[PDB]
This record gives sequence, structure tokens and C-alpha cells, in this order.
Amino acid sequence: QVQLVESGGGVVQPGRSLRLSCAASGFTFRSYVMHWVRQAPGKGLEWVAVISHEGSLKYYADSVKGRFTISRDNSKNTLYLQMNSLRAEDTAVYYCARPRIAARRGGFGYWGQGTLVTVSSASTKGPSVFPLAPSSSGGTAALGCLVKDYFPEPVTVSWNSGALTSGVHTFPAVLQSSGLYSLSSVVTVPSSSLGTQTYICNVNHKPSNTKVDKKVEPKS
Amino acid sequence: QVQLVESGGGVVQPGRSLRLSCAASGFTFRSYVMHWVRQAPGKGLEWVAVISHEGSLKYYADSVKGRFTISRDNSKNTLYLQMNSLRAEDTAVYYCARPRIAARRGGFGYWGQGTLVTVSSASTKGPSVFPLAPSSKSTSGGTAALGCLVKDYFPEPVTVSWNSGALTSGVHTFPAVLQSSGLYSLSSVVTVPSSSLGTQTYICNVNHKPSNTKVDKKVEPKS
Amino acid sequence: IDMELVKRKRIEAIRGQILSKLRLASPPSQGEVPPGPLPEAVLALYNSTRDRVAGDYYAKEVTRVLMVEQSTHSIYMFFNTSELREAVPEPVLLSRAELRLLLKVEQHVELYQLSNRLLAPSWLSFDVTGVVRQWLSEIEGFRLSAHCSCDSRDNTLQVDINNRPFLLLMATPLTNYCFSSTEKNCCVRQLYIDFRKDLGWKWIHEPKGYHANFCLGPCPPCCVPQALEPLPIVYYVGRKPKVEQLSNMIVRSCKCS
Amino acid sequence: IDMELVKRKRIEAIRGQILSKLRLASPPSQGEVPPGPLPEAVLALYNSTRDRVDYYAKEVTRVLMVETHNEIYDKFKQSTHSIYMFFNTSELREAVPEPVLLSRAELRLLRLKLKVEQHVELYQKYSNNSWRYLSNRLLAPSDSPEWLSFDVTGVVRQWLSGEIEGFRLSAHCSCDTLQVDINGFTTDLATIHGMNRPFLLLMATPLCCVRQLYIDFRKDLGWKWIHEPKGYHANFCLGPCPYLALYNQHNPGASAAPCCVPQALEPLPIVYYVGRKPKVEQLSNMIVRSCKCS
Amino acid sequence: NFMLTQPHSVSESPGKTVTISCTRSSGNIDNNYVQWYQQRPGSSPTTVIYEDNQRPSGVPDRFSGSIDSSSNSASLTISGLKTEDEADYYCQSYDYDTQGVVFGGGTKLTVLGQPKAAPSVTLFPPSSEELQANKATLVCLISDFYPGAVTVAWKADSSPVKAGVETTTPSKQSNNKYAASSYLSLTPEQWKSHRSYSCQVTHEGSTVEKTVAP
Amino acid sequence: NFMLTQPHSVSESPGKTVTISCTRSSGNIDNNYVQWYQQRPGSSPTTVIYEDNQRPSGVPDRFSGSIDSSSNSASLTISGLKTEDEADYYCQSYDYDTQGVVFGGGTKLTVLGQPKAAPSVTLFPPSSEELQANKATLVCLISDFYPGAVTVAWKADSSPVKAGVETTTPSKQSNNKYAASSYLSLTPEQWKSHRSYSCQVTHEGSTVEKTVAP
Ligand SMILES: *[C@@H]1O[C@H](CO)[C@@H](O[C@@H]2O[C@H](CO)[C@@H](O[C@@H]3O[C@H](CO[C@H]4O[C@H](CO)[C@@H](O)[C@H](O)[C@@H]4O)[C@@H](O)[C@H](O[C@H]4O[C@H](CO)[C@@H](O)[C@H](O)[C@@H]4O)[C@@H]3O)[C@H](O)[C@H]2NC(C)=O)[C@H](O)[C@H]1NC(C)=O
Ligand SMILES: *[C@@H]1O[C@H](CO)[C@@H](O)[C@H](O)[C@H]1NC(C)=O
Ligand SMILES: *[C@@H]1O[C@H](CO)[C@@H](O)[C@H](O)[C@H]1NC(C)=O
Repeated sequence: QVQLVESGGGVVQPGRSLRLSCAASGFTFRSYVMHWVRQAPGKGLEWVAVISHEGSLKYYADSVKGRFTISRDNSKNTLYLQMNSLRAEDTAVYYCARPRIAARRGGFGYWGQGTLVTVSSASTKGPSVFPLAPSSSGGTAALGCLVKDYFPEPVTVSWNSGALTSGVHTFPAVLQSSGLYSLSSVVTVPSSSLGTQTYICNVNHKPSNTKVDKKVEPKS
Repeated sequence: QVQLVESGGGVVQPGRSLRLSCAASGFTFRSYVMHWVRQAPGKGLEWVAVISHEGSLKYYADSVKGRFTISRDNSKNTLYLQMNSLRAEDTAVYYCARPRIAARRGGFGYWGQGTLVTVSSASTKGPSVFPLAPSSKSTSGGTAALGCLVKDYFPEPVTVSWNSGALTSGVHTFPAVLQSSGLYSLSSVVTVPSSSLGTQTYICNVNHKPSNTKVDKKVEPKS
Repeated sequence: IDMELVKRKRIEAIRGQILSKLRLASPPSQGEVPPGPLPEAVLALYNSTRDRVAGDYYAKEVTRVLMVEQSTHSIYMFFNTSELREAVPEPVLLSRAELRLLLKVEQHVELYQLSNRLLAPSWLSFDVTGVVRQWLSEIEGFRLSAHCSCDSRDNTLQVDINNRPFLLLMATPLTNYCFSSTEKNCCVRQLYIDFRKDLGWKWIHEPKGYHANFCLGPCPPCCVPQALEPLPIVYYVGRKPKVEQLSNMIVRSCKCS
Repeated sequence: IDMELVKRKRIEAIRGQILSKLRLASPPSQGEVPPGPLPEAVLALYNSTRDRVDYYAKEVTRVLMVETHNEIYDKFKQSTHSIYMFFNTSELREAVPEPVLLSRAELRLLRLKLKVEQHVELYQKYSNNSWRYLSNRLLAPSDSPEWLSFDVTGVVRQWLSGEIEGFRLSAHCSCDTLQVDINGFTTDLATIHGMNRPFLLLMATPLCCVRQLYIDFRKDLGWKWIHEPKGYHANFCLGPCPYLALYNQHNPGASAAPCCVPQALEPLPIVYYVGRKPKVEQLSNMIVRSCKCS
Repeated sequence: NFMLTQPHSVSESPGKTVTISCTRSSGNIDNNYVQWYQQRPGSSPTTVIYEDNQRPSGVPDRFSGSIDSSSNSASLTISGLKTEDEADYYCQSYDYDTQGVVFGGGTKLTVLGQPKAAPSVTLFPPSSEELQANKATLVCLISDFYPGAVTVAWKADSSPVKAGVETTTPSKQSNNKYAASSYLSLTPEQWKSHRSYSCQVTHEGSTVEKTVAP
Repeated sequence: NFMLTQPHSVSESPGKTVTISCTRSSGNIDNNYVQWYQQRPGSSPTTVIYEDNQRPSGVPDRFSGSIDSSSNSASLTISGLKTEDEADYYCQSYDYDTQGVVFGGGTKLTVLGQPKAAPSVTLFPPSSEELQANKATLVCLISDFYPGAVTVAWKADSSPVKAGVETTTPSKQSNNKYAASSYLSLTPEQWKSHRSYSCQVTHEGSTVEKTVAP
């Protein structure tokens, strides 16, 4: 079972340095050439660097040469990428890859899971949570919650603390030019209940550890 | 480079047991069959025993079969020899030897320095001194030989004089024999004029200071 | 590496190499062996196999058949296929059959029933396996004539000419190709090399590429080429196109040695 | 065991093998070369060496035999039982300058429609008169033209040092108060005329070890049952096969993983007793005479 | 490097066969082997073709690869499309002059399947709370549509707004349909100074508009 | 196992050459390789010949091994003798029926550095005093000989006795020649029941016998 497991990715601001690692198992690592390939969110694959199995020949794409160095420790079955003077354009999922025979002949035969590098100035922030006013067959109603201006993305939303899955649509966040994220989540519900039930909207932001709970109802 | 250093040689009461060691450096000891060879004082080499490099296979000379056992441990690059029910026969210098391809083809390519095991009960003990009465040595030379037998002492040394040092010419004291028992004996002989045997008295003065033993023994003819 | 350790191991391997070639589990019992020296008929047959003159895994048994009762222009040699059927009992067991025989100036001889040989001044051996194969199917013989040249000048044609024999026979007693991705044996595997695609090479003009192949697979000892073929190529030096032949370029089959 | 890694190593070994065999350190230039297709004389020569019939690369050249209406047939006359093939040695020397350079020379004949066994012999022309048998071939009938190839290296080597020298391909004669069998009384033997006429194909140079080990059956194995021989030189192979370019001793077959292995072996006949009848058995591949990296 | 150009997008229906081409900008296509990778959203690439036309085991023989000298191109052909064939397809080759591995830009193959579905649009005006903190965002929520391409355009009364618009990409849904969201933000001033705002969603040549006003 | 018999000692002058024989008691000498070790007193042994006739590197060609089938023996031959060749030499072979290693008895090689000298032998019977203590020791004293190698044999009457003998290794005395002694233990009864006992000393092919009687 060939396995390539990468790590070290994260958020960092331009100018700083990240070091990614790729931990190999299931093969004799030190016999193989290894590569790094990267993919900017929503964009194409881009080859980054190659290293010979003993580590003396290293080659780089011109977009990274002189800023990145590839290396390997063969006694630790690990491949490395040293990223310096990081720029916005460096935001990408980074893959380590093992060639099939050789990249120029058979391409890449095995890819790692990927580790995400995000190069942004934005400092961690929690979101203000504004509610989506119920209004506009009339037998339903649009309830939701707006969550605006937060930095590290991953943010979680549930309704009623769990006892409501029929109707939840949580929308993938948008990134402002501000550098900050916002999202929203909706629940279609019977208007039979807008006069009786009380709909609890919960949202979790682990990087903030600021959890503000807002409940949805109309306005005068 | 290629080296074999042995340890654990010593003095052992007769029925007891030692275990010799043979540490090896300079080569992959794990891959090699190994031998033990021994040599009793003054006598020839005697192949003792062998093992395969794995453990597994062991062969022995008849002289030690039910008693000795070889072992090795490759993790310590060390060869062993558990000796059992030692004897004065087993008193010897023990060598560990590495074969040259195979002992039966090219013999032994390397030996250790050896460790001596002496199997005795010899305790500090003074001699018995017995006179050796004169008898004719050379009729034509007109001489007799007479002496003293200094039997069964331990440890060395022993000093022997004649007439409290007045008699020197014709005195020969011989190197001691180390007996099977671990005890030493020697003799001292004097060549004297046979025509004097009726007039000159001859006493050997024997000292063995390890046991504060001093003996004077008159040596006379017999009837 | 200690050469003495590997010598120890070759020696113990000869033990099993000999025995398995004879399809023997242990050396044959020798408590019934007729004593003293060995029959000179046997030794003469051993002598004939050991020495050579102008000329499979398992042990082949060796048997010899002398000849029965001419010139110095021709020598006729006959054997009865009875006597040969006793040596090699059934014809398909025959592994090899050689004919053996025993001057001032060059002379040039011929075998008819085949081959011919040029003898230098001063034994002799002929491979006759196929002829001796069918003889084992009743009295047959061999022709050793002299050689002649013939040609045409005007309407003129011209021709010019310038321990008994014995038949030595060996007999058995009474290559993998992979296309799978399975490695169970030693075999030749396919490998195509494209000069431009694989090496970045534009300077070889003719063979765009070739089936180099390669050997691989376990052996109960390495899996290596058995038969190779050469590769000719065409390239330019300056303005000069050149044809070059390279030896041992293409692996056609693999063996274990 | 990863065959994809083996292919990688096999490929990189190929790169080194081809450059070292040409005694080049790095691949040569181009661009001094014009575009498009090779000259047809080059293709003909290249095709000739791909027709089917030392470490370092040989230059291949071709010299066609002198055209049949020159002084050939001014004297001895072509036929269906005998063909005559003459070569301008100055042209031979043009292709291979000195004789030491020659590594192999093949005489190539394009055989015609054949419908019965013809046994033919190749002869060299000498002094200015006589002939020396060189070799012969026994040709099964066939309704497909096939090339014949004769090895004439030694002869051509001499020619590379006369000025017009020739071969003759004739029919064989059975000889047995003497009788003789004849072929030449019925109605061109092989292709002469045209640009598939006979030619000389020429290859020229341009301008881990076996270890001794003797086995004594009694002394080494305690084996008394083998009565002869008393022992033998088994020998063995050992030494590294690594990977300027030596390549010629370390990996001449460009294996992905060369091994020191026997190059030439030979058999061992033994005499021993089975029951109490003597056996004589030949054991193949018992003795190593040479080793190689492969 | 040289460039490898592939169409950005091809949409085909199940059963049909499709061809994704990959053409090399300079230097003959025969100079280097070509590989093809499929990449499904959120996962790493796998190989479907390597060495111009070899298929790794496990890959169905629907996938084939070819080289076209005349157009200096390589092509991946997927016959009898299944829905799981929806993916991004990258060709890859190699540049000896730069020692560089070269990728195409990729082709998103939309493998259709399922009938066309029109978006639902909810449009929320800025909150009571958000104006209370001197910020006003309009949230335009697009849902339940198929295929997964929409365009969104805001308008200040009648005049189109480009400033302050941020629109998400379409993401797959509860039910293999697609959703997207657009955000417009302005001042409180601009929010109640204009008469009303609208996000209008265009999907497969049809517009749905939702309107909110102060 | 079988026996390998070597002469007790050989000697020659410097520069001369000497041969040491190694006879096999049963089975053909050709059954097995013979090895030759040199041993200097205090040292562990080293190889001078292996596989009947091969020299380890650094062993000079003055050392050669050979085999005489006609007499079932192996021979070590040393030419251009030097003082440093003085040592004990052992031959060694193998049996295959005992799976055991067999050694010769060893040979002391003396490189002559002084004239040969015969031993003088004095033999004493047991004293009255030892007999009255229920013991009995015969004392054979050997002196003034060169080279330093002797053989000692004891007789009861004219019958060989080996039980109860202890003989020293010769060593050099102040006169520059060698001395040794050998002791024969008997019971008083054995000593009184026999006509006589003898000590016979062999040196350079010569024997000297002394005999004593009750
Ligand atoms: C050395 O050896 C090579 C190989 O044996 C010879 O090469 C062949 O040469 C002939 C012509 O000389 C070629 O024939 C032509 O083939 C065309 C089709 O070619 C395609 O297909 C082949 C395989 O089928 C591919 O290898 C090739 O790259 C192409 O893709 C035909 O259309 C041609 O027909 C036209 O010409 C003939 C006369 O030549 C007319 O009669 C026809 O009516 C028509 O007009 C033509 O037949 C053949 O393809 C070549 N094969 C290869 C493998 O290259 C060399 O000729 C030979 N040279 C010498 C000097 O000995
Ligand atoms: C075989 O050859 C040997 C030489 O090794 C010779 O002594 C013997 O007599 C020969 N025997 C026969 C039968 O030729
Ligand atoms: C041999 O060839 C050369 C060059 O082609 C030519 O000039 C010469 O006349 C030829 N020799 C003969 C004897 O015809």
C-alpha cells in the first residue's frame, strides 16, 4: 500500500516561511525520484519541484526558484518543501507525487492527500451573526442566518442544536476583497409554525472560539 | 582488524566449571563457523569443539563430549565454552579459532591469544624431602651421584643448598615438574668423589618459605 | 566481502548441484562395487568424452559404439542399429551423437550419409545427432569422401581432387515471456524506447526507437539476457550521414545464471 | 518488486550504453544537418544491415560488386551453375582504410526463384588463376527471393592490403574407378544485374572476474562414490557490477541491475557406479571459465 | 515551457462519447509522452491515460488516448459516458528545454445526467442589526438549480451595479443539484438613497429576479 | 579419529634445509587436505601451509608443503633455515567419520646454534624413607644435552610402563645445555615385585638406558 501523507500547511502572511512535509510508507522511499505539484484554489495543476532519489539534483519551476528548496531525509522516509518569501500567488493545495517510471514518460503514479497553504494578511476574527428575517404556496417561509467577516474559514452551522435536518441549506462562504469571509444558512419551514415554534441558529468558529447564538424572528 | 580476545581463564577446583568467552572484532562474526582448540602444557594442539554460525549444529571431540558445551551469541559477537566437571586432563590453554573456508579444507585462519585454565586443588603445602642415596655414576671417572628429592610442594619456589653452602661444585638442582595434582616436585643432585663417600658427609638444606618449611636431610650410603 | 566465505558456500552448493543433475537424493550405495581398478572399456569411453577434437540441465548418460570392418580417398563406416539401440534404448532419448576418427598437406573431406571439414597438417569429431536419431527407429553407415570442384571453361568442364572409428552418444535415461504484471519466474519483459520522448535525443535520424526489452524475475542467481540482438542506427556527423551497428542492444530472451 | 523502477533504471542505462558504445561523452550536434529524408544510398545501406539472412560500435559500409558488363564476362562468363563476383579493392579501401580496422565483412547475394535443393560453394579468386574453397550452403527450395550472407572477413582483410579481386559461387560436386554427380546442364543462378546485385557489407572500427576454485570430491565433500575424475576446477564468479564511461566492463548489456555471472561454462563427465554397473554421465555447466556483468 | 491548451469546459449527456483535446503550442507533439489525469472535486488527481495511450488497471476501457500529428495535439476520448465521469481532466507532458513538467489548464467535463432545473432565489435586505453598525449587505441566495452554472447581476434601481458584488462559485447540494450565493454591500447612505435593489439570476438563458427595498 | 605421527624433533644448521614428516595411520592421506602450523613458545599458532601446499601471504617460499602417497604422509620443508624458524610445527587434517579435526603430535625444530651434545642420565630408586611412607618414586635426571628435545620411555623389567610418568619440558641450564627429568610413580608393592625398572632416554637417534633394582 503506497501512502503519501503531507503536513505543515496552514495560514501564513506574505514574507513568512512554511515547511511542508510528506511522510511516505509502503515503498522503499529512497529509491524513487519525488516531486511536489500544487494547485491554487479553483485553478490548474502546476509542477513545483523535483528531487533525485539521493537528493543532489533538485529542479524547480521558475515561479518558485530561489524561494523554495526541496529536500529529503531518506532515513526518515520524508520529503520536504521549504517555502520562503511567500506571496499571495503561492496560496495552493500542495501535493507530493511519486513518478510512474519517470514523470516525462508515465507521469505521476501516486499523489498525496494535499496540504493547504493560504498566504493572507487578514488576522483571525470572529463573525457578526445577523438573522435572516422570515418572509417571502405561502405554506413555507425563509429562515436563515448571516455570518459576516471572519478570517480562518472553517465555520460550522446547525439548527435547533440538532433536531432539524429537513430544510437546512448552508451556503459555502464568500471571500471579500477585504480578505475576510462571510456565509449564510437557510431553512425552509412551514409558516404554520412561525407563530408557534422558535428556531435556534447555532454557528461555531474554532479559530475564534467566539460562539454567538442568534434566534430568528420577524421585525416590526 | 580481525581479532579474537578471550577471557575467563583461571584456576578452578577439580569438579567445578568455568565459562570461557571469546569476543570477536573486525569481521561479520555472525556468518562464520567457530572452533575451540586446546593445548595442555608441553603437549600438542587438540581440537575441542565447533558450532555453525546459526547455533543449530555442534560437534565435539570424544575427550569432552558429555561435559563441555559450546554456545555463541552473535548479537554480542562472542563465542562461549561452558566447561563441565573440569580435570587436570582439561588443564590447558584454550584457543578460539576461525576456520579458513572450512577447517577441513584450509585449517584455521585466525586464533585468539588463549586463556589458561588450571584444574587443581593445590593448596599452599610444604615438601617432603627424601635422601637419594649415592650410587656409582662413572666407574672410570671415580664419581658417584647422590641427591635429594623434594616432593609434592606448592606453590613455587623452593631453594636447595648443600652443607649450608660449602658444597657448590658438582651440584645440579633440576627444574621442578608440575604434576597432574597441581603440586611440584624437584630433585637436586651432587656429583662427588666416590672415594670420599666414607669420609665426607652430605646434607641438603631445603627451604620453602611459602610454608616456612626448612629441612636438613643427611644423605648417606646404605647397607 | 570475504572471498573465503563465498568459497565455503560454492563448495556446499556443488554437493546439491551434482546430485540434482543426476536426479539422485543421496550418493548411490557403493557397498556392491566391483573391487580394484575399473574396466578399460569404461575408461576408454571416459577418455573419449573428456578430450575434444575438431568439433539442457539434467545429466545425460554417455555411451560409445565402435565400428565394424577402403582407401585414402574414401573411408566407409558402418554400424548396426541393433548395437546402437542397446546404447540409446529409444530414439527420443537421444541428446547428442558424435562420430569419432583419427598428414603432410591440407586435404578437404566430406560426410554424405551432411557436413564437411578442412584438416590441417600434423582424433576428429562430427555432429551426426539427426542422422543417428532416425537410425534408432537396420544397418546404416557414413560416407567420408574427398571434395572436388567443378566448373565450365568453354564447353569444357573440370574436376579436381587432392581404436577403430566410433560413435559417441549422450542420452536421457529411461524460457519465459511475461505480459502480465505477475512476477513468478525469470522472463523477458517488453520495453519500448523512443529516442526523442525518453531521452530528449533528436540526433538519431533513422530508428525513432526500438524494443530494447529487459530481464526480470526470481530464480531458485540472477535473471539475465540469454539472447541479444544488435541495433543499427543512422546519424549525422557534420554533413556526413553514418550507419553504425551497436551490439547487445535488444534483449530477446532471459535465463538464470 | 517494482517493475516501473526497473524500467527507469533500464532506460538510464540505455542512455549511457549508446553514448559509450560510440565513444561519445555527450550526444552530438545537428542543425548542420538539413531537414527531411535521408539519402537513398544511406537508406539502402541501413536497410541492408537490417535485412535478415566487441563492445564498441562499428561503422557500416557497403560496396557493390562491379557491374557485370565491364570485363567480367569478357573472360569467364556468368551462368546458372556458376556466378562470378568481382570487387574494386580501391573502393573497399575507400570504405575501410586500413585492414586492422575491419571487424566483419559479409558477401551478400539475393537468391532467385528456387524449386529444388541446390548445394553451392563459395570460392575466392587468387594469384590470377586458381581458387580456394571458402564455405558452402544447402539451400531449401523457396518461391520467395531470400538474401544469402557469407562471412568473408579474412579474405576482405587481405584485399584491403591486388586491385581487382573476386569470388565464385558454383554448384557442389559429389565424388566417389571414380564417379561424379553433375548439376550444370539445365537453364542466372542468383541475382546479378541491377542494384540488388551482390555486394560486400563491411563493419569496421573508424579512425567481476572468474575466480579459481578446485573441488576434490574426497577432500571437500567426503565423496568416495565418484571414481573419476578425482576433482575439478569448478571456479565461480564474484565482484561488483557498478551502475569517464567505462560501461564496457561494468554494464555492457545495460541491465537495470547487472550481476557478475558465468559468461562461458562447460560440462563435467564423471564415472561412478550405480548398483554395480559403471555409469558415465555428463553434467552440464559445472565449470566456470569466464564471468561478465549482465 | 511550451503551452498545452485544452477547452475549458465540455458538457455531454450520459451514453454519448466525448473528446477532450490538448494541443501543444510549439515543438512537435511527438517529442514527448502525454499523460491524462481526472480530478474529482476535493480529491487528488488519478491517472486515466499515461504514455500517450496506456491505461492503468482499474480504469474502464471507455477511456482511450491518441496523438494527432496534424493538429499537434493529444486527445482523451471517453466513450459511453457515465455520470461519475464528471471531473476535471488535465493533460500533462514534458519540456526537455526547461526540464519542466507541463500541465494543460484542464477541462471541466459536465456529464449532464438529470433534467434541467431552474434556481430558487431568496433575497434578504440588510438586517435591523447590520445597519445599526453602519454596514448594509444584501444576501442573494440561489438554490436547487441544475446544471451548476449561473450568472448574477445586481442593479441600483435600474442601473447595473458592479461595485460591492461578491459571488460564490456553484457547489453541489443536498440532492446533486447546485447552489450559489451573491453578496452586495454598500453604505446605509446608498442603501436607502436608491429606491430599491435587485439581484437577478440567469440560468440556461432564463432570468429570475428578486427585489428588496428600504 | 585417525592418527597423525610427526617426529618428536628435527634439527639442522642455519641456511640448511629440513623436512618434517606427517604420517597418517589409517585411510589414504589423499582423503583429506593437510595443514601446517608454526607455534613459537608463548605465541598462539599461525599457518605456514594450508590445502597441502598453499602459503598464506607473507609466508616466504622457503616454506613448502608436499604429499607422499607412497608412504601416506605429508611433509613440511623449510629451506634457508633461520633462527626465527625455531618453533613447534603441527600438521592438521580431518577425518569425516568422526567429523573431527586431527592434529599431529608436534615437532620441535631446532636451528643448531652449538654442537650436538648427548645427555647424561642418572636414575635413582625410591628411598627407604619414601617406602616407609607407603609411596615409591623413581627419579630419572637428564642433563647436558643439545638440542633440547628428548624422548623418555620407562620399563618394568623389559615391559613398557606409561601409567604414572611425568616428564618435564627440557630447559637450558647455566652450562648453556638442556636438562630435564622424568618421575615414575609406583606402589611399594610394584617396586618390590619386579626384577628391575628402567629409564631409557632417546636423543638424536641415540638411546641411553639406566636401570635400578630392589
Ligand atoms: C528501406 O526499407 C523501408 C522499410 O522496409 C522502405 O520503406 C517503405 O517504402 C515504400 C516506398 O518506397 C513505402 O510505400 C509507400 O507507402 C505509402 C503508405 O505509407 C504509410 O503506411 C506505412 C505502413 O503501411 C507507414 O510506415 C508510413 O509511415 C505511412 O504512414 C503509400 O501511400 C505509397 O504508395 C504510393 O507510392 C507507390 C510507389 O512507391 C505507388 O505505386 C502508389 O500507387 C502510391 O502512389 C508507398 O507505397 C512504405 O510505406 C515504406 N515502409 C516503411 C515502413 O517505411 C524503404 O523504401 C527502403 N528503402 C531502400 C532505399 O531500400
Ligand atoms: C585414458 O587416458 C589416460 C591418461 O590420463 C591413460 O593413462 C589411460 O591409459 C587412457 N585409457 C584408455 C583406455 O585410453
Ligand atoms: C576503382 O574505383 C575508382 C574510383 O571509383 C576508379 O577511378 C578506378 O578506375 C577503379 N579501378 C578500376 C581498376 O577500374
